[PDB]
Amino acid sequence: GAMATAMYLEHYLDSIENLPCELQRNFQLMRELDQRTEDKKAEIDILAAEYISTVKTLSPDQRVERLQKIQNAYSKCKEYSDDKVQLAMQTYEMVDKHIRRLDADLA
Amino acid sequence: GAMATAMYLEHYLDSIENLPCELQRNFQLMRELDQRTEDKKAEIDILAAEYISTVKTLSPDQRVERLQKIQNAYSKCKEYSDDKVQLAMQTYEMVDKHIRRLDADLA
Repeated sequence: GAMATAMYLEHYLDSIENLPCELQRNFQLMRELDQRTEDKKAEIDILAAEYISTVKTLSPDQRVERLQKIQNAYSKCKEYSDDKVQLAMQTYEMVDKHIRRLDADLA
Repeated sequence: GAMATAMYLEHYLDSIENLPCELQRNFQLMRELDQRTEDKKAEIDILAAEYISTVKTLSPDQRVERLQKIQNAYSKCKEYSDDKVQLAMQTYEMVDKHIRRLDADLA
């Protein structure tokens, strides 16, 4: 999990350049994936606000068109959030499988 | 008003994973139709750009062939845009009825 991952990163301070590539990639991917999510959450807040401020003057066709953008964003945001959970699992399993070799078996 | 709009829009967005199939169909038809439109808009942008960059070297007959090809895309793009408006108005009625059931059960 997260404690083990922290202890793992904190142990590789001695050779951060020699930290596994598979992990360097998964940590960089989660950072990116979180930025995409927060950007979608923000887009959703803006789109929602904009809908609320103008809904009286929007015709049925143009309300639906605005609702597509928010739906599409709201689903892509859920898609990222779900992808983050599955990636965070794999990474914690990758770390626990690493520790079992490094520290439990002792190489 | 605005509070109610925010309320109905949340309830709506918290029900995207499970909408009536009539809506799932119509939103996917719009996703398709929108993709055709954006593809035409892009084709039009390219054809227009191409015309502008080469018009000096094009003969009158060639200039017309290029412009005629732009009219065909520009009209097909309008044809899609018009179909989207009709499909969206039909979907607003679906969205409205769904929200009414949704909120009636939640109440």
